[PDB]
Amino acid sequence: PRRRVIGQRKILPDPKFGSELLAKFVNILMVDGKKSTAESIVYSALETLAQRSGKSELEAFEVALENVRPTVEVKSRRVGGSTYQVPVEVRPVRRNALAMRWIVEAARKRGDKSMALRLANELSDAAENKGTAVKKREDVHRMAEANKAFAHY
Amino acid sequence: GQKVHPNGIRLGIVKPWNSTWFANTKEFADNLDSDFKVRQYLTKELAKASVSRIVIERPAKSIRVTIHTARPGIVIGKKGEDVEKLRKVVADIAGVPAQINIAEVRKPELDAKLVADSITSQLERRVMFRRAMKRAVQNAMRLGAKGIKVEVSGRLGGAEIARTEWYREGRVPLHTLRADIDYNTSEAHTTYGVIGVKVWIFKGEI
Amino acid sequence: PRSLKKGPFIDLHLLKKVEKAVESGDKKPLRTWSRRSTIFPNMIGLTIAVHNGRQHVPVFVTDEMVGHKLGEFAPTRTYRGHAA
Amino acid sequence: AKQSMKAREVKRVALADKYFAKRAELKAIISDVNASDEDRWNAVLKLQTLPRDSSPSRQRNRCRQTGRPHGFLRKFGLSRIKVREAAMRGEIPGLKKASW
RNA sequence: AGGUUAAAACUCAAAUGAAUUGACGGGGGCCCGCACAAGCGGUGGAGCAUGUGGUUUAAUUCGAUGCAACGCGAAGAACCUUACCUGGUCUUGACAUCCACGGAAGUUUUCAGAGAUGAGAAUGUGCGAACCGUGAGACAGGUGCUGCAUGGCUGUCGUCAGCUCGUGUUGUGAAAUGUUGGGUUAAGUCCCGCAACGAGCGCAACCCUUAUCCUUUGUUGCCAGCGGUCCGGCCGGGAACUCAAAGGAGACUGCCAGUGAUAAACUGGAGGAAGGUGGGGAUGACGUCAAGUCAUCAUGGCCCUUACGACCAGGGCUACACACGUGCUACAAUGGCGCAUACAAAGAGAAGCGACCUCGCGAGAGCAAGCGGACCUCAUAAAGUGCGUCGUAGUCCGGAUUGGAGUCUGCAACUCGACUCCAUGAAGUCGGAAUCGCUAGUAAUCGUGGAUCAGAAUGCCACGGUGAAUACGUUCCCGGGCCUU
Ligand SMILES: [K+]
Ligand SMILES: [K+]
Ligand SMILES: [K+]
Ligand SMILES: [K+]
Ligand SMILES: [K+]
Ligand SMILES: [K+]
Ligand SMILES: [K+]
Ligand SMILES: [K+]
Ligand SMILES: [K+]
Ligand SMILES: [K+]
Ligand SMILES: [K+]
Ligand SMILES: [K+]
Ligand SMILES: [K+]
Ligand SMILES: [Mg+2]
Ligand SMILES: [Mg+2]
Ligand SMILES: [Mg+2]
Ligand SMILES: [Mg+2]
Ligand SMILES: [Mg+2]
Ligand SMILES: [Mg+2]
Ligand SMILES: [Mg+2]
Ligand SMILES: [Mg+2]
Ligand SMILES: [Mg+2]
Ligand SMILES: [Mg+2]
Ligand SMILES: [Mg+2]
Ligand SMILES: [Mg+2]
Ligand SMILES: [Mg+2]
Ligand SMILES: [Mg+2]
Ligand SMILES: [Mg+2]
Ligand SMILES: [Mg+2]
Ligand SMILES: [Mg+2]
Ligand SMILES: [Mg+2]
Ligand SMILES: [Mg+2]
Ligand SMILES: [Mg+2]
Ligand SMILES: [Mg+2]
Ligand SMILES: [Mg+2]
Ligand SMILES: [Mg+2]
Ligand SMILES: [Mg+2]
Ligand SMILES: [Mg+2]
Ligand SMILES: [Mg+2]
Ligand SMILES: [Mg+2]
Ligand SMILES: [Mg+2]
Ligand SMILES: [Mg+2]
Ligand SMILES: [Mg+2]
Ligand SMILES: [Mg+2]
Ligand SMILES: [Mg+2]
Ligand SMILES: [Mg+2]
Ligand SMILES: [Mg+2]
Repeated sequence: PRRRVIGQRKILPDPKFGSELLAKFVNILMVDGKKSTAESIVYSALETLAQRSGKSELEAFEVALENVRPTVEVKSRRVGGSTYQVPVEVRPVRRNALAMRWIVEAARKRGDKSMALRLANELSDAAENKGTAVKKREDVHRMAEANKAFAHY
Repeated sequence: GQKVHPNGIRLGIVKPWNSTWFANTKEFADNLDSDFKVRQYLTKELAKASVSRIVIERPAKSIRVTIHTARPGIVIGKKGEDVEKLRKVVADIAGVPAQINIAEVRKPELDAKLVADSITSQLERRVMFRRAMKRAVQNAMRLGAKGIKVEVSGRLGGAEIARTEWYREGRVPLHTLRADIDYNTSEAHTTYGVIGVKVWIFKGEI
Repeated sequence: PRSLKKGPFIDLHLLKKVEKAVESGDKKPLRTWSRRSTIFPNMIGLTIAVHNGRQHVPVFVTDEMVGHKLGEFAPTRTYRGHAA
Repeated sequence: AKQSMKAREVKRVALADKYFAKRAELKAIISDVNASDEDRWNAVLKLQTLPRDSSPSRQRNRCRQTGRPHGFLRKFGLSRIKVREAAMRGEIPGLKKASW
């Protein structure tokens, strides 16, 4: 906004684990305000992921995030003449928001049976730098690489 | 743009209703239609009696009409003769026993309905519209109004292109809800068509 | 359609017109405006001329017209296609 | 509304009362489950003989002050236009501008 | 190359200078708004609903018709409505007044006719003046024309922060000042300065509602402690509580700290249900668009008068090569289907809402309580949750279309109703260019009610349940405010 009068909203931690980080991921996955339906999907995928690895539900989730979080992105910048895609540092919070959004978007595009299984296969490949989401993080880093010359606009 | 009706917006705040009975849905529509025919008759019969406001009540199987006026002797007549002639027509119309009360409008120069009717009668007599509005505004300001506004619209002076003109003195704060604002309108039927008159009179915040 | 517990509807003025002509040899066309009348199993034969809004069109009542209303055989709108 | 159109509703209101009881018992027969099959037939044929304007479904609520056949409100018996004019003049008891 | 000297015919009623107020700029500066950006969900594609253009028609009645017409007037066209068409009919007349004369008014039936109506035929004749019929002529009647003659009412810029006046002063004058400037604010908000000093209309406040608490009152509403109990606030009771609705309390940048021009104010903290306009509504300045409406009504003028008035039946407003707008339902597994099982708010009802019970596969029917309602009825909330199944298929997705058979409202559902049952099982597998809404209890999604109304919502108006994402910023797009050029 013009006036910059936008503070922050508190988010409740998830029931099973008490992680606000995970509770946002349920929110990104939720549609039509059906939160319980999204809570179940996340919990099921998290257990399939917990037994597909040796780590707890959280530590396997963080390892998935660490491979999808972008560090630098490009934003347009119209100045006296034309517009350059300037590479900008992604702030720590937006790193998590982008990582979660790409995971949920990639999993929705798969072709497995349930959404709980699709989310599980994406969270697993994200631990091995495979599949989409991880690739989306690669395409963003490439664009920000080819525009490093414009890192002062 | 368009303005809210100054009377309606204050009806529960500082202004009273003009009809004060109670009814269920079964007769609400029939009470409204009989109040309409009563006022339609009283207004036509008492055209020269300076009738400002006709208040109608309905205590119980009976109707009580209160006629606010500045010429009550004209309303009443000799030894209450004329006021009796209406007490029969009203009962005929309402279909219940009728009772008429005559209230006193003192200072008719401070009543919006009477001021609007004064200007309108003058316009039908081919008085200069400018002179009528100034007189009305000066009178009310002299009698102690805190403000007044008069507006006249139509083919003023028989002009081909209609227009609106208005004067104002003192304060007329239409956005203040607790402001005592007496507002009423009137219409003149000249040889060139209808001319509309609106009158606001401010009497102090409550 | 009309409830069964009420029986098919027939305009009373038409019911008299078919009675006065089934018993006789009146083969003159019956001119009616009663498109709402159900066709009964008693005038299979003669021609009722039904109104369509601007004239009476003759329908030759056969058996298979029983149960239909008269108006089903007198179209009201005139159409021939656009630019056809 | 036109004067003729106003007079059409006063006629339809009168005829709906003059034939009120005569219409109700005929439909009592037709709706009667355990009547016969020929008096039902006669009652059906007899109902069509009464003038059409005697059925209450032929009436159209009109603004009692103008005759407008649209925007009617039953609680006041007036069109939406006349309801507003009377409401702002304080001529409808208890009625004020709402806000919640 | 051209320079220099230098006409006329003809033609126009101006051409021109400086300055003033606006508006505008692909001029400058400073600000604002779901205006971008950051996001989430849609439209444009499909089927269907609905409005409009067009075409068609005897008629497809009239109006609205960039934003600001197109689920608009219409909060509900089978007849009615109805204003249109076809045909059948009337002429002081369907609706008023006046006069003459006839008759109480009314009820009860017969024929002709689609009906209007016509001709009758019975019964009453009560209590002038009711109320009918007829006869004259003043007149009535018109949804006929002009919204570019009008009143009233409305849209719109825009809920934008503006718009002005008196006196004074400046200028030959149009005009200027005030109203600009330095800060500040959501605000022409406030402070300070100042040839201005004051005032008005706007802003804010006063109003409704929502969030906390108190007091009073305690049934049809309530159940903490009691006492019984068929475990049902069911009964005795209880006035605590939830709640109902009256009256009060509460928020003021008041308090504290810093900042600031010893100012206005701002940034943060405390207390508090609530913190800086708490949330939402109502409230629309001077004016603008000869904006909309002569078809709500009113009205100047014009026009028609055995007709442009009035009555009737049937038809039409529902047409259909097509084009657009607004919606609804989908394309599925965050789902479909089956079973079980929770938790709302708001409202309506007497020619009305209609329980129970029985009958029907069902829409409904018969019988029949209760309720003009904190009591009775509408009236099971649905999403949700548990268990099963389906296993990615044009399918157990989707439900268009069509056949057959019914119900209900209504004189009457052919044109042209809604709903039910059985069968049928279309397009559609996420939508080109393009385009819309939304900043929080919002969007999205899920049901519920109401007005209109005999019947007839996917529209409109209202109500709760669940319940997000994102906003770094103001360069760009759109609209706007202030100063300057
Ligand atoms: K010359
Ligand atoms: K659409
Ligand atoms: K106007
Ligand atoms: K000068
Ligand atoms: K001055
Ligand atoms: K006119
Ligand atoms: K029709
Ligand atoms: K729709
Ligand atoms: K199927
Ligand atoms: K129909
Ligand atoms: K689409
Ligand atoms: K209805
Ligand atoms: K400028
Ligand atoms: Mg009229
Ligand atoms: Mg109707
Ligand atoms: Mg020379
Ligand atoms: Mg955007
Ligand atoms: Mg479409
Ligand atoms: Mg049209
Ligand atoms: Mg037009
Ligand atoms: Mg417009
Ligand atoms: Mg709309
Ligand atoms: Mg019709
Ligand atoms: Mg004709
Ligand atoms: Mg206009
Ligand atoms: Mg001077
Ligand atoms: Mg200004
Ligand atoms: Mg100035
Ligand atoms: Mg300043
Ligand atoms: Mg001010
Ligand atoms: Mg100043
Ligand atoms: Mg205000
Ligand atoms: Mg006990
Ligand atoms: Mg604080
Ligand atoms: Mg308004
Ligand atoms: Mg115009
Ligand atoms: Mg127009
Ligand atoms: Mg017109
Ligand atoms: Mg008709
Ligand atoms: Mg239509
Ligand atoms: Mg299915
Ligand atoms: Mg209802
Ligand atoms: Mg296909
Ligand atoms: Mg598929
Ligand atoms: Mg906003
Ligand atoms: Mg809904
Ligand atoms: Mg400003």
